Amino acid sequence: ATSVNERIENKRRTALLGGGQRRIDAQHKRGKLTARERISLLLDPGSFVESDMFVEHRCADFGMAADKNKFPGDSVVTGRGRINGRLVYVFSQDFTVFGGSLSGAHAQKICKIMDQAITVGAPVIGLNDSGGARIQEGVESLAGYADIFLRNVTASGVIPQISLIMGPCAGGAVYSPALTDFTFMVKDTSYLFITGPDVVKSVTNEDVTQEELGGAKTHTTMSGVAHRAFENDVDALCNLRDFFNYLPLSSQDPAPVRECH
Amino acid sequence: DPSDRLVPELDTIVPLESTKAYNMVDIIHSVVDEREFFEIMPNYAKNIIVGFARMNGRTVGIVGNQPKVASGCLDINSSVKGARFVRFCDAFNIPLITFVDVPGFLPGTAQEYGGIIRHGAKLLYAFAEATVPKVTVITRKAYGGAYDVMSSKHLCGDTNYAWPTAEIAVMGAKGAVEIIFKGHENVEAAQAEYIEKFANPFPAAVRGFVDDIIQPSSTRARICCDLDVLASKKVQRPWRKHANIPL
Amino acid sequence: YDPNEKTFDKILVANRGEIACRVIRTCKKMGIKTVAIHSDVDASSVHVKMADEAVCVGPAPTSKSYLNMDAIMEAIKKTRAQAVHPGYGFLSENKEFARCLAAEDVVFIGPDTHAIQAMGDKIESKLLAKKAEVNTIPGFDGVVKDAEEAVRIAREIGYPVMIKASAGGGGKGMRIAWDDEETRDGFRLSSQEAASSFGDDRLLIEKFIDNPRHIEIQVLGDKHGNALWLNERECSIQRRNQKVVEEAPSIFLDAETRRAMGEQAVALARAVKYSSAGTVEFLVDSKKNFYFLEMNTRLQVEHPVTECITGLDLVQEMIRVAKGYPLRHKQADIRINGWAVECRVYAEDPYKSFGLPSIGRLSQYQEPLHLPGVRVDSGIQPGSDISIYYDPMISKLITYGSDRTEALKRMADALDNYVIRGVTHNIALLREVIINSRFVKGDISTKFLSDVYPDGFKGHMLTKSEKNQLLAIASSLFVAFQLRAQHFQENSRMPVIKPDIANWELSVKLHDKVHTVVASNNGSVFSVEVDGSKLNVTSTWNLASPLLSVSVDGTQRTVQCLSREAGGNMSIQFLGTVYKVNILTRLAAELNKFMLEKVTEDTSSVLRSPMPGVVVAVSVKPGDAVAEGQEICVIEAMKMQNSMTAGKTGTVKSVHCQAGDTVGEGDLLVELE
Ligand SMILES: *C(=O)CCCC[C@@H]1SC[C@@H]2NC(=O)N[C@@H]21
Repeated sequence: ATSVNERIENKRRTALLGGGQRRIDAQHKRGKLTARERISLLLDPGSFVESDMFVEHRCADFGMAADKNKFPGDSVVTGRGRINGRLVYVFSQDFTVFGGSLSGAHAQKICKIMDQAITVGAPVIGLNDSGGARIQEGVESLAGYADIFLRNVTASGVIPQISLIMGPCAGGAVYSPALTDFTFMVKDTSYLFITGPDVVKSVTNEDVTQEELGGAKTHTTMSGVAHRAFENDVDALCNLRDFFNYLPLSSQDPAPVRECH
Repeated sequence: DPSDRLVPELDTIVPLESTKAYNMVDIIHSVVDEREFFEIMPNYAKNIIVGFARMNGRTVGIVGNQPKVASGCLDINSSVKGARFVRFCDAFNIPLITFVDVPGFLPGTAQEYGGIIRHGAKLLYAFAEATVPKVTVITRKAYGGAYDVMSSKHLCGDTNYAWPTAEIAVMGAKGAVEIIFKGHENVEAAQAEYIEKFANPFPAAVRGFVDDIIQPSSTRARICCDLDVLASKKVQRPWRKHANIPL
Repeated sequence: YDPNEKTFDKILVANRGEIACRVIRTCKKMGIKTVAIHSDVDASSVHVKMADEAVCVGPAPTSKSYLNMDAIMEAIKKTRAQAVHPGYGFLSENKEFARCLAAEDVVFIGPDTHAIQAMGDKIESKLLAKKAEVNTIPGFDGVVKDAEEAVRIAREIGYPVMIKASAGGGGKGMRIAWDDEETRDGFRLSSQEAASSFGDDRLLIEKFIDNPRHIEIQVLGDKHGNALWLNERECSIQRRNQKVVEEAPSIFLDAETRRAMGEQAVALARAVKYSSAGTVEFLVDSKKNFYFLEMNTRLQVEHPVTECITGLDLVQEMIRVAKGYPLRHKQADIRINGWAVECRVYAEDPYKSFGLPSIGRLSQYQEPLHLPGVRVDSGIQPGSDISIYYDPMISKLITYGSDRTEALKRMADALDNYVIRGVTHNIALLREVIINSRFVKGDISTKFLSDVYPDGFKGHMLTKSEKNQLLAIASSLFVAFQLRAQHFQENSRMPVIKPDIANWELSVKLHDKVHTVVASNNGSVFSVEVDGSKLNVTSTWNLASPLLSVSVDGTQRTVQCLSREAGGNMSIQFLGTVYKVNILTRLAAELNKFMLEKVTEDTSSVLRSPMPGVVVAVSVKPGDAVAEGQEICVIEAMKMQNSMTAGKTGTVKSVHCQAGDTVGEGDLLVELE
């Protein structure tokens, strides 16, 4: 009956709309913005080429193979673009679908984009807001993390890597920005911790909040984990752009020289 | 010291129930040549064991989790001490043997304000950046990101084994069952099925994450075999002046 | 034997340890299905694994683990086994178990309850012995209210012996009887003491057993009225009324006394209509006049030694007579074949209090099964755990030969070649007892270890020749390690220039003296000069073997190296005893003189919590004794419970911990002295 071109179009605008308009409205009422908007605000207009857009996760256990929880892309947007003319690779984690938790497909797409970046000789920008790892997938998710870690340690000293966290990163995900050369945060809407306040209360019984235990102020004033804090998303992206202008592309290349007056 | 001698005293070293601890130094003594082991900073960060021993006459570095101290969870001092030992051992062409029994990291605000992310990254980097042959044995448990940190398969591991008492999971069984099946209350059904399906190495063994499930009494011989094959190991990595370790 | 004869189909063994293993082995030989029972802690025991079916019974504490009547009966009903072997101990002599088990048409391998009840009470058993025309203690059993009565009984029943006083003993009139003066003295003293406490001024004269020796007769009898005696045993070497070494044949008694004891034991067993196996215990004095002591109607721990002399198998014969088959061998068939000696090896320190029990885990365990004329009865394997709930028995070694000297020599060889690492044992005490001067000649009494060691066990005192041998062996071992530390692989980039040392000059600190040694190597032979004394030591010098056989100038020695340090310390097990020695070179010997002696302070009596947590339960009570290694209390933290062990034994001054209390790091819990 129906053709395949209409099915391709349907898949396409499901991927563009993410997890739905109500979840996007909730995201915008939370005070922050979406992954596509972040990418459009970080890169030059019309320079973004999304890679490997059609991906559906492979997990038939625990009754999550139904059509009610099929999401192309699977909570991450990956691609390549240009800043002021210089090529760069970017991934942005999507909190809308399944909370941005890592799966096999999520890790596979990130690993592919990192491999392409290391081959060409271009830097990587990561935009992070992930709830941790999937429990439904189980052991398959942990492996994904390890793969990412390997790539990070493989690229250290070869290409510059930048991490910017815009949401509540938790679990083993927090170890990916740590291996990155520079880590920037956003005030009042960004956290970092291995263990949440509830397990802390259960075990060592201190009353803490998410801001006091993983907030930007904590990681930029007393722990030395982050390098800079920015007021909101837009100015954070502007400062990311000019900081990118400072840096070179790879260790083969010399330090950039700009026309000066 | 024959390379194929058996260690029957390791068959019941690990207690059946998971709330009781055991000495990891006993296993190391039983496995290494002539039961001689030079230990490094034994009185500092007792949560982890690092040291020098010999297998079939060849010098080997040893890293192990200590379930007797702080349940064996990773820490600040443990991470730094293990990282420096592993870095020297890999820089001077010395093979590595690790014995993993770890539930995670120490919780608390003191570890969070002290920068435990940086030091955990230090240990992860040390393990992932090593190029000498390395062998991992999972004795009882390896939960979460601690499993990936402590010389996992996917960090370019060489040989990985699991004892029949090993269980590998993203987290504890109770937490998993109460964050998977939450909408509908379940009594003894979901818990029992999850325990009988995931409290064992099989979900990791079916995916090739561990090479084999071996009997404890044959551990040493198997290790002595792997090193005998792994001495010819050479890898290539992209050119680089020096790397940026998370110091 | 022919297994084609109709016997039982399934046997359930209601015991644990080495007796369970022995019964399982005999049942497997006979071609019978075997069922085992075990505690929760004993899930990995040897008897559990050898048996075809094992059924858990419950917890670890044996007070309600191996004596659970209901659980054992339920296991019997579930497994459909028609016979049970209780071994020795536990429920082997239990009337309630037998009466409960007889209801379900299940046979009992053991004597009938009539024998058990007739042996339970001493007065009626003595009356039966009087009826059974078997001699007893000829002691007077009447009344002596005045000294003339004492002298009258003295001249009537004879007066070479110590006095008794019916109700009262141990100083209450206890006099050595050779003359009437001690009759009068014991009379007045015992009368006064009784008027104070006992109330009976009467006196008795029980004939002496001075220099006693314990004689056992093993009796086997079917239910058709046939009984056999199986020679004798001597079990006179004891500590805390527990035997350590036994020998089946005895040089004390001749053939006629042996026959008399056998006939009396057979008559006594026939008088009660006995079945299965049992033992009759006599005490013999210095004049070979046996006196009845008791009758134990149960299989004995020291049974197999008699086996080695007769070739029988007690377990299979008793399981056969349990079904009603008459016994085969006649009285004239039984004979004596050589000599046999058995030694029980425990898990206990033989230096402190003469056998204080110890607990731990077996790092490694080996037994000399390849040595000639040696059999081992054990219920442990490497990795086994010694628990505080059970008997600390490790094994029993049985050694047989053509005569006594061959058996003793083979036992010494077997003792020297027996590896137990992980716990403390009593190998040294047995090894020293075997080579005792008055034990070899045959002058064994019940007070052997009491008067041989007035001040307790102090190890083996080694003579000057043995001291020189030990020093030479230690020096040769030090040099062997130093020479092995030089063998590297070929580098071909920076070659290793092997150092050349003509001879090694050593200062050897042993006990409280320092000796000077010159050691030279000529391949596999070491020439050692100890204070001008020349010795030659030859060996394979396999540095990884737990045993090391050396040949010091002709004499073959077996040694073990238990510990070794880079500072010159060694622990050498030699002739069964552990010697700590310090080894240094000249240069270090003069350079160590200028080193200030750092005073060392240790407490080992204060318990500190290493990590914060909550004390789940206190496992000790003030005013008690704790072994070295026994856990005192358990503290949980992060869902894991940590056992806080001990390091010594002392008096608890005070207890600063309670169950359910939360404590932090370094908190004071228990203070000892
Ligand atoms: C109690 O709530 C269960 C255990 C609490 C979490 C434990 S504690 C140490 C390990 N590290 C971690 O993050 N989880 C584990």
